[PDB]
Amino acid sequence: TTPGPVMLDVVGTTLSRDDARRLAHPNTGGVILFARHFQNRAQLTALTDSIRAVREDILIAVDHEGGRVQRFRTDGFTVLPAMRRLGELWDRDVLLATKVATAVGYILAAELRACGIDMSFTPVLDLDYGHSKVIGDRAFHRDPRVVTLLAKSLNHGLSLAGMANCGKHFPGHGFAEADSHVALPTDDRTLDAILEQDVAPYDWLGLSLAAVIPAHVIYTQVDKRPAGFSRVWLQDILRGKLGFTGAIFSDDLSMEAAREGGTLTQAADAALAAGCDMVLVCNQPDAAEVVLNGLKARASAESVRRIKRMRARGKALKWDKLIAQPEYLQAQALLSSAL
Ligand SMILES: *[C@H]1[C@H](O)[C@H](CO)[C@@H](O)[C@H](O)[C@H]1NC(=O)C(F)(F)F
Repeated sequence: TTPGPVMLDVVGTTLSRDDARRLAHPNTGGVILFARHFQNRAQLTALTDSIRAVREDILIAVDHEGGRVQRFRTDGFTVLPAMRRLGELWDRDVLLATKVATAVGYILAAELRACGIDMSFTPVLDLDYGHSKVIGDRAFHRDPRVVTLLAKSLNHGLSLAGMANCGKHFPGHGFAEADSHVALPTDDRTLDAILEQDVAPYDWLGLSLAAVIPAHVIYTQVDKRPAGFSRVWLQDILRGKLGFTGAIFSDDLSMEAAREGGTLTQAADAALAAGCDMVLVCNQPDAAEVVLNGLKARASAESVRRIKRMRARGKALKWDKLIAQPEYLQAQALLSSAL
């Protein structure tokens, strides 16, 4: 069986019969985990094992950015700094910042893989204009060059553990004022202005960028549709001008900014038609199940290639081996001293 276009979540800390039904649906391709799915490492590993036992080709992801966005913070998961902290270190010591960024990525990826997780939805590539509270300290730096090189260093650390990455929120959530969870933000700058700064990290990263999540933001001078529903942003700019061939995941369609003029299913259809390879439906699995069964048919072969390439690569150390690894311990000691 092959991955479908829908990433959803499960109801609890252990899999239910309803979960298993959804996980077996052809249009399911991923599971995203949140804090409520975590009690301890043993429980989490059993949960991810049981998910893959139902759907071997499934992709399991989580929001592990660090700082204010890190679902698992206890039972041995290292509480990671906010990415803004690495930009502040950069302003004191550029090279040391790149070294610490890689150490963060390696800790981040290695701990998640020890619990059977494929990937984290990181790094944030939004620029730290100071305008966006929802991003806030989740952004690395104000300078797109600095964001690029810090994010690349982080992604290198993730790769060291075989983990991919996913930049967000394309083409940039840093300039708009509002929070797309609860409102519909807007960005009234020109296309060229947006491309010169906010999009430059996506272009400069090249092959070091594995995937993208678009923002639920309306860039009124470029397209009236939010970026995640915009063929202009996802195909004309990201796939065309930038030549990007990695996976595109929609930001959560349950968010207020994603409610356009109809149902969740129609929003999913629109995101996929616009250029998303996967759509996320979070915090309402029964509503996700309606999307699974109502999704309009579409060409998916090119999408499936990209989705499978987001699976973690190679073997992963289990916790009992990782806790003793010199490289893991070196990275832990660097984080404690440099910050
Ligand atoms: C939308 C979704 O919540 C996904 C998956 O949970 C996040 O990775 C993503 O960061 C998020 N969007 C935002 O936080 C923001 F900034 F766009 F509002």
